Amino acid sequence: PEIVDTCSLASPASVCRTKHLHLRCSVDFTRRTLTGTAALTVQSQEDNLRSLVLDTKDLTIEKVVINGQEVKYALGERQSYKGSPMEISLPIALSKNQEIVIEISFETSPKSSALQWLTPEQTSGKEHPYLFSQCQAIHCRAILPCQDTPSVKLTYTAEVSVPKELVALMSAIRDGETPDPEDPSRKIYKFIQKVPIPCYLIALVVGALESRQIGPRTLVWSEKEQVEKSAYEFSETESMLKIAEDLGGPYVWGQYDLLVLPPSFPYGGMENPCLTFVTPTLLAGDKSLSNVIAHEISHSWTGNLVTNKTWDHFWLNEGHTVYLERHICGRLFGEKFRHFNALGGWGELQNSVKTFGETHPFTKLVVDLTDIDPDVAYSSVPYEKGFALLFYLEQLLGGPEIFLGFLKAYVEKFSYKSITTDDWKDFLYSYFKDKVDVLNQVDWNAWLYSPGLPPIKPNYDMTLTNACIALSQRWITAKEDDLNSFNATDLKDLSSHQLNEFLAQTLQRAPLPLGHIKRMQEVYNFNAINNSEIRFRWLRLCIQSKWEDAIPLALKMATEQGRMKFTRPLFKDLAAFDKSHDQAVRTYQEHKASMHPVTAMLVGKDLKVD
Ligand SMILES: N[C@@H](Cc1ccccc1)P(=O)(O)C[C@@H](Cc1ccccc1)C(=O)N[C@@H](Cc1ccccc1)C(=O)O
Ligand SMILES: [Yb+3]
Ligand SMILES: [Zn+2]
Repeated sequence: PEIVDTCSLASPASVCRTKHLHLRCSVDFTRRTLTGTAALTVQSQEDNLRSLVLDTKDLTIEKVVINGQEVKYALGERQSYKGSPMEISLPIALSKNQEIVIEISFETSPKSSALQWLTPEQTSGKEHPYLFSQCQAIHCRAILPCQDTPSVKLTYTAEVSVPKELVALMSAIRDGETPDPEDPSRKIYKFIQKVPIPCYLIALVVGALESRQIGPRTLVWSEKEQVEKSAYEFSETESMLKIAEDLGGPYVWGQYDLLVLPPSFPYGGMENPCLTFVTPTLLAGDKSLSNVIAHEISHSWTGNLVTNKTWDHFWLNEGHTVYLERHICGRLFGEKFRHFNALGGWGELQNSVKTFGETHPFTKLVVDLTDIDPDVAYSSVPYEKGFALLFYLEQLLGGPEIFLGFLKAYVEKFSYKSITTDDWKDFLYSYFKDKVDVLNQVDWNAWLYSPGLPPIKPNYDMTLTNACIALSQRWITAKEDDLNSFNATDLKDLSSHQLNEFLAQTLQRAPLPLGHIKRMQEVYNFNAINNSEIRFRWLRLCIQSKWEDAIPLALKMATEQGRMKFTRPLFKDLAAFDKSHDQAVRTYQEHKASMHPVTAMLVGKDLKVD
């Protein structure tokens, strides 16, 4: 089938394939640049190959060397968020399967969309600066020239020169450290990734990092001030990894370390191989937000081993990971708990479809991302519509034990490969060939290609959800004369997850009367809850219900951390409230330069500014 990666301007995998990258670079904090060489080992997939094209974005190319000599290259015109193509003229034509090494000298821009450079004042320690990357989806080309498409998988080695007071880490096994032979104020850290990965999984952090061991194959890394809290927060990681291995097969990556980033990290987690990145907004104090780690761990099979061939097929990465994530939680906390989370995920799917509109092309499972920035299209849809389809199939095909056997087999079949929705579907029909009649009842075209809510809602146990719905409806249907009957005892039999779901339910019906929201603070004292998910929902409820007192609390949360799940809707809610609109816009303008590049772009679009 003719599948191209419409988000890449590089030569496709049918023309040539990168096999290995050897990255030698130096991190320059005074200039905010990464400098050095990327040597790509490339295999021709064609006869008489004489040129190839690489993805770049805001990179300065000094030179390209093949067989010890400089070769001609040309940078094409920028194609907005896709960057500029780099055509390289090979010095000798290559036969099919012939491999050569191309060494490219380059330097990044300070405005690389892959990178956030943090001043010492943006860190916990306040002495040293800090750098972290975020390559997914198509930002690797903003760090190094590459075939920036998940259809191509490579191994890599790297040597990273950094100020000696600082530590470098990568999505790779640590392979030693030395003083820098060309500067005794610098150290070189070395890295090896022996399992082939798509380039979106290359990751780098440089900062004042310490580690603590928390399991036989896990260290947690953060600035010194966060280490003790992180070790406790994530102490269940080894248990979860064991359950994940039971579901998916051997963990093949060696180490499973965790890095807790500074507050501007845009995501809850990122599944960088060997080194999952996490937001410090997870540090609730009671391990209640551990589903993020379950999700990242699950990507070590679905995403990192079996990878989407192009971003149009992103739901294969996320839907299966959610499905695995919810099984880990179900093993740990019971099947009624898995149904609670699944039911919550349907509510999130309703929110996202309501927000985009029920005919919008982004609510489709398989999307067409030609001339669409993946960062713009990013939503809960591939997560929850993908999970729903899997949960529906589970129920159709005979239950969780049966469907988990399909999942283990799917992972074995496609490990180390990149696949499309049609590969998945073909294998699903192969695996369940004795149930094809059942499969043929599925409305494939609706599920995979039609926008809006799915054509069929799965069955959900409601047991843990009922108390949330009941309390939410009491508040929604309350009149002024009913407010007196609410009391802090209403909350006594609710877990933190149930409190979150109470606020989610109520938020879906927002605004509530201002008197209701004030009563809620009076009796539940939600302003005191530090848990970031609960606090985020409470603040949105307060702002959407037009409570002015909440304006400074909402602005503070929106700006003191940068997790987009929180910062984007808080800014949007503050902009839609007339009392805070000017302050929202002004606060964005003031903070923008020190925000993450991607977060700044999206919040900017959300507010209709710059
Ligand atoms: N590959 C990572 C996703 C990614 C990063 C960069 C470019 C493309 C794709 P990823 O590992 O699933 C991150 C996920 C991790 C996650 C998802 C669901 C449950 C738990 C964890 C997460 O961070 N999503 C947000 C909230 C959110 C969920 C779903 C849709 C939109 C927003 C958050 O939690 O801030
Ligand atoms: Yb009444
Ligand atoms: Zn994910």
